Amino acid sequence: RSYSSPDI
Amino acid sequence: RSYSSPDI
Amino acid sequence: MERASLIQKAKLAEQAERYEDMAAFMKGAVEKGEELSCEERNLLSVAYKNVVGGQRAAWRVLSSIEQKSNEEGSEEKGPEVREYREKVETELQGVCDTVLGLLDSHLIKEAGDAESRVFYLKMKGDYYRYLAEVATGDDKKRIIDSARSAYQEAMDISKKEMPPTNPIRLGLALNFSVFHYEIANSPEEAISLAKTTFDEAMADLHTLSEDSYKDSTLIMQLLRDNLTLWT
Amino acid sequence: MERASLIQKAKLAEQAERYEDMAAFMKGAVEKGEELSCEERNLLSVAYKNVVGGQRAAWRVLSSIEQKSNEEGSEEKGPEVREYREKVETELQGVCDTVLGLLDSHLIKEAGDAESRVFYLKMKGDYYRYLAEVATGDDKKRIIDSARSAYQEAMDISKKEMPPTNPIRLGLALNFSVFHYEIANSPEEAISLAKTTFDEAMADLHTLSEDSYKDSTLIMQLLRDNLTLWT
Ligand SMILES: *SCCNC(=O)C1CCN(C(=O)C(C)(C)Oc2ccc(Cl)cc2)CC1
Ligand SMILES: *SCCNC(=O)C1CCN(C(=O)C(C)(C)Oc2ccc(Cl)cc2)CC1
Repeated sequence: RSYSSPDI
Repeated sequence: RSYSSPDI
Repeated sequence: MERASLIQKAKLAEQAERYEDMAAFMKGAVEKGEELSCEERNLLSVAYKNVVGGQRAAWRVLSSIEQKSNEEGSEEKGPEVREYREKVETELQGVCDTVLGLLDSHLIKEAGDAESRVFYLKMKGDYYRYLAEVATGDDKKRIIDSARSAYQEAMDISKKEMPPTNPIRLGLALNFSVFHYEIANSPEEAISLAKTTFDEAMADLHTLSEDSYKDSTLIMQLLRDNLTLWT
Repeated sequence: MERASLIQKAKLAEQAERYEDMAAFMKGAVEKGEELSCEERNLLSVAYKNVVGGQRAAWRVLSSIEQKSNEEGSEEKGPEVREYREKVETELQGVCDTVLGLLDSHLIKEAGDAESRVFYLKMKGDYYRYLAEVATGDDKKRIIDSARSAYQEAMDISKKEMPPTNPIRLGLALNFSVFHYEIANSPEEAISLAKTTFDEAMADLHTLSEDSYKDSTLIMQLLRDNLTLWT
């Protein structure tokens, strides 16, 4: 589970 | 908004 | 489906945080007409409480916007907020009616023990209380009478069958006190019930194990927090 | 409904935390065939990311249980886990296909500016990536080729049109690096892209205002966190 772009 | 019984 | 498969899928839905699915699985399990274990009772409650809880939160947000726009928000308002609040409201009423149907068609009558009976009558009071939060007109009066009657029967049984620190008895009294304050507009009765419930349970806390104490005081703290808000 | 009403209801659904409704409202707004503002673009993305995010989380939980039960969990397993994982999977594929349909029927072609084009091509890569997470067989190969092609076109445009600290350019590169590592099994390419993206943006951070810096470093930190996991 890599980190992807957050959603705001 | 009073507190009611929690749900576990 | 077989009951055991429905329970298994309810537990999977719980782990997956799929609470609508979880509730539907438990509904099917209940409709088999056998009693629920304590575990299964809690699966049922967790599932529907999550579903209705999201609808309640949404309804409160929308209803508040609708009122602040009926407060001279003129020309900042077409029918959109009202229409969407009504939509969420109808959906919430449906879920509450579904739970109440399970309670009246199966769970209350079939319960073979007093603790289960109290648990389900408390649930009946709670889901009528949620209906009352959105109700108007004659519906509201009927609903409030039904909530009171379920809570009162649960209270009578719990005082007969459960010690005053029992977490189910405490949570019932807590929720009935919220009904008095927020729904019935009987804040005298609400504050009286919350304080008496706290006092009679306090009196027993010194006999409780570490684990019992944690369960009981979780609920007692909420009684205290409500008394703060209400006094 | 008129477009303005759909947008209003999307914003209400957002406040109400009703993300399925929010996505449906934005879908209807997109289907009017006019461009989205930056605000509206973000409404669309927030809505569908919340919906698919819950499905992804559920799928991962279920798939993990299914594998640990195909690991000699023998006699602790009927078909329930597989059936429920398949159900959630089909639902996830549907949502991803819906978003991709909006992107290919309207959003990418109609976008009048490069930043919007990059935003939508990144979204196209992302929703193909989510499909790839669950895909098998020939579907998986097609999907992976499509994700790469969308991400690459977005990358080309962003290098031409956006500064290296631009948060959209950074988030695109971050997500393309995740595609390399997790989907394409090209960890050399993933680590290379993440490090190069970080280095080329670092180089510019001293020119940035307080507010610009916060946006850019939010994404750069995730590049750093992935490099930790991947090295
Ligand atoms: S079948 C599982 C064990 N049985 C129980 O009754 C529960 C004991 C307490 N508990 C709770 O989550 C809290 C602390 C919230 O107490 C309750 C109060 C009121 C109700 Cl209706 C339910 C629980 C866990 C299991
Ligand atoms: S229309 C609102 C203003 N326009 C913007 O593009 C956004 C700037 C940054 N932002 C974000 O939430 C973060 C920090 C997450 O940056 C993004 C990175 C990648 C993408 Cl696709 C989107 C944002 C808020 C508004």
